[PDB]
Amino acid sequence: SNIIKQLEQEQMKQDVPSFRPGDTVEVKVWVVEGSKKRLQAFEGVVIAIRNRGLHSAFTVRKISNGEGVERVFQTHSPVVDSISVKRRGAVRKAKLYYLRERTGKAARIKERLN
RNA sequence: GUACACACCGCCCGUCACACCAUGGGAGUGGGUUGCAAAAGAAGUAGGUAGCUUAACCUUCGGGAGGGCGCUUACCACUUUG
Ligand SMILES: [K+]
Ligand SMILES: [K+]
Ligand SMILES: [K+]
Ligand SMILES: [K+]
Ligand SMILES: [Mg+2]
Ligand SMILES: [Mg+2]
Ligand SMILES: [Mg+2]
Ligand SMILES: [Mg+2]
Repeated sequence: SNIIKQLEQEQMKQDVPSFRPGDTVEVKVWVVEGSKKRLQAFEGVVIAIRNRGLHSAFTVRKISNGEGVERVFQTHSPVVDSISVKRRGAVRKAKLYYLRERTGKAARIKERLN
């Protein structure tokens, strides 16, 4: 497994911040429109994390312009320019799929004080 | 006696056929308004308060009081369902 380990290690990002399910994060991703390249933000609740080395991913949910949207980011992709935690959430579960059935007041997540 | 008056060779009724018009019913179906039973909860105001932060007052100079932010509850507009 050392050959593939070396291949994966040379590609991993070194500056991924720590975040947990239930946190609010802002993800800045590259967008190409013609010749221009710019950063677009996507901010929402982390509802799932897949810890898998170079194949790590995380899922962010938001309500956007009257519509719920989920994005599954590949953590080490160069498309993802940056990740930052905006608010720390207090949940028990690793996977918050129950939030898909909730809106407004029913979907609130308590802040994690630490 | 009369409903006749170009005066019984008068007057006149209804179905049927034709034309037009408005209207009742009608499998139902589309709008408007509205009742009831719920869902919902922006902003504001009021109550509470883990957490964060404080120009005037009081300090035994460490702080205290009080305030603010944030969070939370109540009321409620949009909106949704039957
Ligand atoms: K007479
Ligand atoms: K006739
Ligand atoms: K008719
Ligand atoms: K307050
Ligand atoms: Mg005759
Ligand atoms: Mg009719
Ligand atoms: Mg209510
Ligand atoms: Mg409110």
